[PDB]
Amino acid sequence: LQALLLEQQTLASVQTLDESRLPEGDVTVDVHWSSLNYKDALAITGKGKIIRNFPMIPGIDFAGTVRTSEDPRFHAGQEVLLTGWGVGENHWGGLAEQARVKGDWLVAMPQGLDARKAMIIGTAGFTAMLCVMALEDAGVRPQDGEIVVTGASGGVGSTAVALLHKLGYQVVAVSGRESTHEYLKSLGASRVLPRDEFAESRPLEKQVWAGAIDTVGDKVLAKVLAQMNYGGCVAACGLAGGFTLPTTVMPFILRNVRLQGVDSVMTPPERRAQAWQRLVADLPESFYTQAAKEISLSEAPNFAEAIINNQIQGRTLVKV
Amino acid sequence: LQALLLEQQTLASVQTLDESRLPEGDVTVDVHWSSLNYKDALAITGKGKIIRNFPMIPGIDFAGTVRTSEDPRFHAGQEVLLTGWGVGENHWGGLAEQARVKGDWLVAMPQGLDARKAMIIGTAGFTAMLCVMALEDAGVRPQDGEIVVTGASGGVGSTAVALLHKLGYQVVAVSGRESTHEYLKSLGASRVLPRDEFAESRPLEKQVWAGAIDTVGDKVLAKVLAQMNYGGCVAACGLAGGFTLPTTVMPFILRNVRLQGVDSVMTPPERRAQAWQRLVADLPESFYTQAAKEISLSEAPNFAEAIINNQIQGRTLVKV
Repeated sequence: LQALLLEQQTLASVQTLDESRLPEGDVTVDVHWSSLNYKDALAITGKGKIIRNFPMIPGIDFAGTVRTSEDPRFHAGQEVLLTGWGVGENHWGGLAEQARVKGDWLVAMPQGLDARKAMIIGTAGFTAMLCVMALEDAGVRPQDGEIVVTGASGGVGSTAVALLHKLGYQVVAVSGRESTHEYLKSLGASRVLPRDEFAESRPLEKQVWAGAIDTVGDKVLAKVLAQMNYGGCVAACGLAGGFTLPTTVMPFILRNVRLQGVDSVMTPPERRAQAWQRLVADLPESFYTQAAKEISLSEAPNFAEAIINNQIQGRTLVKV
Repeated sequence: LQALLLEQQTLASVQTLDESRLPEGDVTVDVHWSSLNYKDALAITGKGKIIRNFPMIPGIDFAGTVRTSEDPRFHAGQEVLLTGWGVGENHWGGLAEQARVKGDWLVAMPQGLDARKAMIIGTAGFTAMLCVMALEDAGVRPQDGEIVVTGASGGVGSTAVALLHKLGYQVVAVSGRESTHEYLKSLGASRVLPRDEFAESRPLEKQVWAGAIDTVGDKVLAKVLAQMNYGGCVAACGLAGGFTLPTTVMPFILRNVRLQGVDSVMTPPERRAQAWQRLVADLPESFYTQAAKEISLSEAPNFAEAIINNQIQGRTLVKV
């Protein structure tokens, strides 16, 4: 099998690997499509620290066809996808012709999706949906008020804007780059605020948001919390602005606000399948037709460098 | 009507007040029982800053009999209770023979409770129940693991221990005073930890709690969050240790943890009635027989001074 292998000598190169070297697992998948998520781009370039164990095949997402299975519920030829579970990080992942994983980690290809579309959605889309579902579990409906999405030009934020807009919510996108203002309104944002206004905050500010999907954390998350309506919910899933959360208890104890953390890496199979079904029903068709860059494994190093310095618009997909 | 009136000249004295001076409201209640909550004790002594508007009648909780009503659903002679809504803080409250309030603020005396028992429970008990209900809304059940209660010797924490224990949970009480260790085990705590161990924390610590009810905030709340099991929920309702919350996004984004804020002051009527019904079904009988100090209005100043320096064990009730 061909695979982009990361070694610490980080040298990223395409290599031929014996089937016996694949990690332990009861399902082997013939990968047809993977991706270069931001996590994968850091991994490949040697920046960040998402990878402790080498050698490593990156790709936190993949989709393709089941080759072999000892897991009763998966059969040869069945299309499946996978995101998360440490795959591409501490377990050989998607940037390879084959991946061996636990069956509990896979998702049966939902009706209405295929391998390519599933990788277009990705971890980013999966996470966005889980955030939207969190808002719904908290009772946040379209009639309750405006929903703010932070880091709205990134994968997660962008998809959250379209999901929310499709579902009837009035969305306010928060973006740091003035160059995305127009694109975000195309997706469904009624207004766009700069990230610079979401910095220092008092413990409580004027109540403006019914709900929020935050991808940035740090001070932006702190500001949004102090701006939450009574009984509002923030779904938090990222740390692009910093991993700390310098907030107070006041939104919580005086405004009954819920901070619901949303992990995508280890989400249980039931919740996970539920989210993929929801993505099929709620993602508009215009979301799938977006231009994606398809690359071979051998181009992943150069394209990884481009994604890091920010030279790419939209999805980089890997056709394997 | 007789009333303990606070004036800023804070002079706390019992005075005779004309009915015409009562604040706007469509229900007048003949108060039979009120309380000295900690908020009321600060107010009376002139310490803290819970009161901006003078003159003021304190007492955030009261229960008694409806005198007059323009609200269709309340009739003369009907027993009712009230907690919160700013009553006793910015609206004349319970330490008086009469209180005039909005009907939306009152609770019809639930079956199985009376005025005295309702004031024994109090804001503290009402808050505890809302915390327990938050844990349940988050899917936290007895089989999921240990529940930690912080500030467990205070009103809220103490009641939460008994509610949780009655409902089948394994409870760990966290108390700062070594002098409450024995009392807390009587209530239902399987073990008792010192508050000193709940200080500095890494972003993520070993997973030990299925759920948590926090009354302290600040660093204790931060520690508890980093100790939450995957998918766990903390119900946060206090600030005894500080109003800030120096935590990170890591429990949230990597462990799917919910921080559910619990406000008692403005909780909607439906939720509120629901909580009082739950308190009747889940509070053990041994909870009501606890020794309470009954005082007249004229003793409230001296007893307020005792509650502030901590000289009183259990409830101070005001018989009006």
